[PDB]
Amino acid sequence: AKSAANKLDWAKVISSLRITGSTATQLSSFKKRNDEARRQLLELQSQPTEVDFSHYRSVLKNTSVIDKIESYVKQYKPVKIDASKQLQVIESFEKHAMTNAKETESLVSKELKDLQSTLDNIQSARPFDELTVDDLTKIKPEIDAKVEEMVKKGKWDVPGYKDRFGNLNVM
Amino acid sequence: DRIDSVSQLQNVAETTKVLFDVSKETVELESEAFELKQKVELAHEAKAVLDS
Amino acid sequence: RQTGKTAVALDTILNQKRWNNGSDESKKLYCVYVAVGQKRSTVAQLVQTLEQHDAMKYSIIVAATASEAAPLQYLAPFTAASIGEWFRDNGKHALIVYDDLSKQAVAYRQLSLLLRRPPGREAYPGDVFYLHSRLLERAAKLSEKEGSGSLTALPVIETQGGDVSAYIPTNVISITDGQIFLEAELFYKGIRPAINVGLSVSRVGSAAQVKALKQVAGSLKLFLAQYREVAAFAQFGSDLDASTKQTLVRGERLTQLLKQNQYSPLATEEQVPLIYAGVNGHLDGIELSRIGEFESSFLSYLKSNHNELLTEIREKGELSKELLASLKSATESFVAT
Amino acid sequence: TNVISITDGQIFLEAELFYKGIRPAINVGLSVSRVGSAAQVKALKQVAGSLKLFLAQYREVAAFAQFGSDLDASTKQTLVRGERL
Amino acid sequence: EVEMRLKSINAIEKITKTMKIVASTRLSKAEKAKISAKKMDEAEQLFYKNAETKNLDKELIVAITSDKGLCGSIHSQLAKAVRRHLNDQPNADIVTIGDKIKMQLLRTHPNNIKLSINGIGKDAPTFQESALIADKLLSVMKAGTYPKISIFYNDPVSSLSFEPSEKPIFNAKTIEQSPSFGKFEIDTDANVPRDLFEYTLANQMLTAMAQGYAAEISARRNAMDNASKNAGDMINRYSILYNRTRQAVITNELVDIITGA
Ligand SMILES: Nc1ncnc2c1ncn2[C@@H]1O[C@H](COP(=O)(O)OP(=O)(O)O)[C@@H](O)[C@H]1O
Ligand SMILES: [Mg+2]
Repeated sequence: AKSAANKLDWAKVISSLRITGSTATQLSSFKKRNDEARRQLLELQSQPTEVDFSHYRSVLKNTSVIDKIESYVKQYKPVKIDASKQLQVIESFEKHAMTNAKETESLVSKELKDLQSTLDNIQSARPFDELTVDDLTKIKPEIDAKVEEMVKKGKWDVPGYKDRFGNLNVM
Repeated sequence: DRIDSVSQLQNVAETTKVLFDVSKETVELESEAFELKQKVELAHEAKAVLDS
Repeated sequence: RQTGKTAVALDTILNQKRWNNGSDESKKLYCVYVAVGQKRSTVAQLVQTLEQHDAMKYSIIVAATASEAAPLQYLAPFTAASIGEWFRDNGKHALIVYDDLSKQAVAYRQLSLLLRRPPGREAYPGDVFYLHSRLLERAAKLSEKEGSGSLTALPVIETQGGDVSAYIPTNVISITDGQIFLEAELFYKGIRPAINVGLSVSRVGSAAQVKALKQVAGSLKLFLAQYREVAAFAQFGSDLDASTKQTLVRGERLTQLLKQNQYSPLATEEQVPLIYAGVNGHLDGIELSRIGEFESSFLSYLKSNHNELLTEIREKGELSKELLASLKSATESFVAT
Repeated sequence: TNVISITDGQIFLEAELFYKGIRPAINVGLSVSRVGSAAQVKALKQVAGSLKLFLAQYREVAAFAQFGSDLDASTKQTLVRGERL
Repeated sequence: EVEMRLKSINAIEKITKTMKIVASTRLSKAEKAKISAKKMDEAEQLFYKNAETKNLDKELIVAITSDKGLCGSIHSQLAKAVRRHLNDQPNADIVTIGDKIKMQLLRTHPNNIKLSINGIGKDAPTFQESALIADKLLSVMKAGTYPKISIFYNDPVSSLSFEPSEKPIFNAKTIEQSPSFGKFEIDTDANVPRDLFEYTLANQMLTAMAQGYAAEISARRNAMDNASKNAGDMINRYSILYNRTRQAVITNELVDIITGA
């Protein structure tokens, strides 16, 4: 189970395109990494809870303590009840996670469809040489408002008029 | 450019969800690691008094 | 002295635990230490460190400290050799480290001075070369007829001022199958292994190896020596050299790669990817100062999310076309980090 | 080595300053008096304290002889004081 | 080590000392020439700051160096300076004067370079050769087309430290018009824009090459002084080693006489 999780986590880390500029998810990444390191250390360094009296008791002759330690470990194995209660704030965080994640998936999907339609009707039709000004006026009326505002203010040479076009100042 | 910048949050959302839940559960299940670690320490102490 | 000879010996002894802790007697290496001319406090600390890592179960510490007389020092390595042949003649494999044979040689000097044997050369009796010969040539790999036993030897000599041209050096470098140079300047520089690649030779180049490391770096020592020569040549005159030389960059990155901390035995599986990245020119854009962090990051990468090819190399003891391709995949996936 | 061990400090002499022109070729760096301070006339003892640091600094910064013109003003002053002394 | 000691004492120490000495003798003459030309250079620069002729808004790179073979660090410094300038703009016709700078330009940007001149750093600068080089550069390369011309030449502060000082070159376009060209009376029929452009192209380049020669030989003196110091300390340590070895011969003869006899 850990193998697939590590695969997906590392793939996400190396495939970050709009998932940069982070401050805490990498912190959780190192938290998980050191948690797994502690797991591995505990498995490789598993000391023997019960006393190995089969081969160790014969070593001691005047023990006077092996029974005491045996009883102490016998009464210590149930240290306490495991928490296993990651279902009060983690669950709420996750619920919000999938909810607004589906919301974002829907919005990015419809944005992609809108952009595709924009490209399609930009490049497939609408020639510009035969385009009429009335079509531009009916498509968008803010140009009319711009004309009102620079006529009333009386500035007919607002910067950015013919720099990219032809002035053709013959005289 | 807008298209190929936007077109990333389609197959990565599920990966984000699964990584988030897996990382959070692994972080918050450290109680098992703590219990195993304290049991290991006490077993090591018992073995230590044994060789002492 | 104090360059890491005893250090590398004890690291080898500790690393042999991973193979002598199993059941296959054909791979177990029952070590035997020869702490001749070693103070009793030092050998006590050494045995303490051995049993701290559970290495005393397979290591014999037959030795003669500085407290006892010279004949004890003279004979202790020979009796260690006897134990080594007993392990070897029984089909088992034993590693013997003749730690600092110099005190053995000078103990023989002390015997011969008042035993009425005239010294041969440089106040040394002539028979020092012969005694080194009989003692170290007993160390050998037996054939299948004799039981296929091995008696791997790790002789150690304490030279003065790095003078490998002195008498006792000359004899022992001519008595052995290659050497491992540990100059004091490299130890003082910061390289804890402090091993000079240029002069440290052996007779098992790309042989008697795992196979995974032998294919990656079967001739890397010559390349590193040429890197050192060109780097000396590079400082001699300003030409198409220094960072503009791919050979120089690869050599410096590999030399910085070859480092180790004491009491840290590293298995063979977590050694191929680093050398492969070094040899294959994958460390051009990693910088010398960052190679130390790159080693740990790359090892963690393998041991966390690329254990497939690592365990395949460990179990196979060789990197095949599939394993070479997987290691290449890992190395140029992790080169960006 | 036996002689320096028995003697309570030595005053090294070298023929190389003897040849360059410093015939009283007494070098402070290797010369030392372990009881010289306790058995020195007080005036020189109090004034020679500044001499030691000056000539030691001059001798350590003496490696770059024809370089102190643009190396550092402090190094140039140290060289000047050292050769004057 | 007898042959090594001999080649250290009489083959890399004393002749390097006398070659540093001849470098200093050349340094005196080149300093005299450098100050002589820097007189008119100071005149021209003060006139240009009096009459601002800055050029606004096709580039030229001129690599000016002597024939010395990388005397320590001056040639490497000039190479790194021209490398940085090429990184700023790699679309200029680089003209290289010398040999070491020529091969440095060849190994850095072989495509950009289109003219090389040899046999220049033979001795102290001469005005005729510099003026002829300027004429050739303005003819075959037509420096007037490029609004900006860059000349690379090192400058020693007093003796040791050097910098890659660059002086802007004013073309006829920025002389016929300038923010303060009206201060100085000019004759339109005399074609003084182009005349002053060629005059500054000649004077600035000539004094730049003279100063580059002076800095090159100063760095040569510094590098040979460093080599002399290396020879001196190598000779000191190897003479200590020689004394140790020759005394070890005495120890060996002592031991074999008291053992054999
Ligand atoms: N990472 C390291 N690798 C090797 N030696 C180390 C390291 N860190 C510290 N040391 C020191 O280097 C010393 C090695 O000395 P050693 O080689 O045993 O002397 P000798 O060569 O006389 O046997 C040790 O005493 C140890 O304290
Ligand atoms: Mg030791």
